[PDB]
Amino acid sequence: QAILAARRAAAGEDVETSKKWAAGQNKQHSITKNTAKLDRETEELHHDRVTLEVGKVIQQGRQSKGLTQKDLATKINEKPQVIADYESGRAIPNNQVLGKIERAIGLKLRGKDIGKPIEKGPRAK
Amino acid sequence: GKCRGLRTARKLRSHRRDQKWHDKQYKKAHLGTALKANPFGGASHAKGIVLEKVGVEAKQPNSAIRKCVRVQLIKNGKKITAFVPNDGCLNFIEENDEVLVAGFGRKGHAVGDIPGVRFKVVKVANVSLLALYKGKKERPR
Amino acid sequence: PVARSWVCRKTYVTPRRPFEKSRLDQELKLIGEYGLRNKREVWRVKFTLAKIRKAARELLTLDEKDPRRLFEGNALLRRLVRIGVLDEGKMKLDYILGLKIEDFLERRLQTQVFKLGLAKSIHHARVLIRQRHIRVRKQVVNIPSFIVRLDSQKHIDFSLRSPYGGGRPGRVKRKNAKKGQGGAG
Amino acid sequence: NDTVTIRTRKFMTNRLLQRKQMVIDVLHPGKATVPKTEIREKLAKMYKTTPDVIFVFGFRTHFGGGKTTGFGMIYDSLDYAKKNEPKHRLARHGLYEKKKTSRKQRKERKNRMKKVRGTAKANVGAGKKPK
Amino acid sequence: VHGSLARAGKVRGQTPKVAKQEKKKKKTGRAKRRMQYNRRFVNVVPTFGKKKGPNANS
RNA sequence: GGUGACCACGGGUGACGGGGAAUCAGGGUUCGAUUCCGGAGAGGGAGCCUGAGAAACGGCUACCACAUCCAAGGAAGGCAGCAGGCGCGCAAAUUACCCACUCCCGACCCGGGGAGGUAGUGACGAAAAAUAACAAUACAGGACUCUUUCGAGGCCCUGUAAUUGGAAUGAGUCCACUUUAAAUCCUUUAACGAGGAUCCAUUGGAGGGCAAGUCUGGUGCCAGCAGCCGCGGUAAUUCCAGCUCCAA
Ligand SMILES: [Mg+2]
Ligand SMILES: [Mg+2]
Ligand SMILES: [Mg+2]
Ligand SMILES: [Mg+2]
Ligand SMILES: [Mg+2]
Ligand SMILES: [Mg+2]
Ligand SMILES: [Mg+2]
Repeated sequence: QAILAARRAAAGEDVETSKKWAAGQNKQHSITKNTAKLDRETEELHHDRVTLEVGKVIQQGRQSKGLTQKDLATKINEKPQVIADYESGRAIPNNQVLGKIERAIGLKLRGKDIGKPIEKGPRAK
Repeated sequence: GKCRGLRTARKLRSHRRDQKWHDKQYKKAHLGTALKANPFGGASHAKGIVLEKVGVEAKQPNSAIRKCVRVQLIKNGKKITAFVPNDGCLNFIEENDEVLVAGFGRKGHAVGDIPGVRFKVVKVANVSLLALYKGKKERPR
Repeated sequence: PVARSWVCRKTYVTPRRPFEKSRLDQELKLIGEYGLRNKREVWRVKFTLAKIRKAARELLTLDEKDPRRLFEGNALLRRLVRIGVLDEGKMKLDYILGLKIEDFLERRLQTQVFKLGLAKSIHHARVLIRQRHIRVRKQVVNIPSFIVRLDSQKHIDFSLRSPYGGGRPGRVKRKNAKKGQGGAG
Repeated sequence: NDTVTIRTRKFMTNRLLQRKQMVIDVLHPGKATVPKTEIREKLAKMYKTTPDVIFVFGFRTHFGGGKTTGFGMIYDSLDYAKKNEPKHRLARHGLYEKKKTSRKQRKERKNRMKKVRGTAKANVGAGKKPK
Repeated sequence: VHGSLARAGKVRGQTPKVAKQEKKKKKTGRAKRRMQYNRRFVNVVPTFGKKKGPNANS
């Protein structure tokens, strides 16, 4: 991005380092929500859940690879139950969970397009 | 209080060297008898020959058995029991072979749930126990 | 029975208290924004700073008018200004205590080549230093921790043998050039 | 030869060692280490001397190529050079022969002739049969 | 001996055998010191999260 | 008679002494068998000849203790010298070359020197410092963000990170030169030599101290972990595995 280029150009002087949320921890499943607006939020009262179309995608996914719920659960490093729910359709969808499911499965259930014949291209383009 | 003359260094030194003994560490270091009581004779590791594989239970709040082994030393061949810390190394070791038993880690004193053992087994016949466990190097059958 | 020296010492000091967040982040910023290999370099440079601070502290605790105090203070000042870590206008010993590590890191040739703009991307500058493509006033030096002296700051130029001073292009140049001359004519 | 030059420094004259001692440094910008013989030739031609009484060794290069420094040895006569000069250099450019058995065979021979006493015939006969 | 030593390494016997799959060789040296610094210091995520990880799965 | 509580005497010392080494607010505490100096010994005692200098030991004699050959009649030993063996042990290198250097010894330019020097072994230890960089490609994925989708950057995640994509390279074969007593190495230096540049960094951790996992799958007070608190009988943040982070 431009600012890093300028900071390189700022070899003479200036420049500040500020860290991040990050730098050291490990947490192993991601809240997709900001957790701050939800605190500020009182008006809206609904959570979208996941579309069952995605559940069909996961099911045909597993079948075409021929893995049971438990095997894909071991793969994505999460419980069998979260998989079973995500197929069932409740799933309270989490971006990183379905993202790892996307990395495992050939289809790209992640993203606006429901599916991709290959996720992000074969051997990644 | 304590002596504070200027022409008195002898008294202070003699009293300090008297009171110097009353701590365990210096006494066991300088008496000599502790060195003789140490089976290793002050060495860090020791060669020993395996006599029998023993299982000793741990303390009460823990519930397990522990695979240790009574090992005969080569120098001053008294018998001591040395623990083998790992999942299945007890099967790796057989009877009647050399082992470089080293200290447990806390200066001739029992460790953890284990009662009465101050020695851990490493370097069985020349291949190192860790290399067997990881499969880095195998038994010389 | 032996004509050897045995004269050696550690060039660095380990940290006393391992695993403190603040020091870890401090050294991490220093290395990363300074493009060092491992924090042994940071420890060594801070050790040099500590030694000079120790000497300066002893000198200050010594009374003024001492011929040894005056002589050593002047020597320390002159060698610092010769290094460049000291401004010519600040010849006072207490000012040496106020000095910090980062400017001592600036005098590293790896940093100075990037500052001159001769080798961009300070990591690339250091990799080029290891690629010995630079040439000091009369020599080609491959030492990232090299400290420049004031006279030599302007004496930093690319080596003639590198494909950046004189000619003699590299081996990938030779390979792909012969490849092109063998594929076209 | 196109771009290779020789410079000399700390150059002093002497007569009791019938020579001149100086330290020489050679520049070869894009060249390997220079063999000694043509350095001998260059110094002979630039000192108006024969290219045979000049001895040179101890050549090491400053880091990065180019500069290479060493010790130069010019005498006045190979005669007086032969009188006062270490032998192994004469071994390098062959003028002085050097071919003997190693010190081990030398020592065992010495102990053998030490074993026998007095008799010259057997003492020199300790090298004839016991070889 | 009580013979209850038959269980030594039992869990090592019962663990399934899964291996180390191929993965791109991580850089070392100053290269290794580079990218985690890049990932830890100059990076401003626009989301909250009460100062989560660089392995961030919050 | 002499000494002695101002510790005599006696006993131990895993005691050769000192210069110094390690630690470092200061103060002190430990270590100095070992290259410098002094002393002592050359298996354990004991006595000698010559010699200026020896109670000498790569000198002699006796005893003890080992221990070689022996036609059994005698003869010859001293590696706490260089190596190098055995033994001993956790623990310690090559039975290599050279007098070229340092100096020594001798009748002496000219000989000798396991002194010593060189090389070999050598993660004792210390210094320096490889394991990748540059630029663009850009493209996607995000509660992204800034207008309310469209556009951009004040951001994150991985991935073509890919023809990138050609530039510079060392690690290694490897020209000679150099070096050297002769070699060896380093330094020069051609010819080669890198895109998973697969030419591959590991060792220990990831509950607290203490940096890092309310991951998953196994195991089920079992195995085991654990410097210490403690963990482990079905849902283990502590074991065994994969993934990922931390440490140097
Ligand atoms: Mg000592
Ligand atoms: Mg001495
Ligand atoms: Mg005499
Ligand atoms: Mg004697
Ligand atoms: Mg004697
Ligand atoms: Mg590497
Ligand atoms: Mg972990």
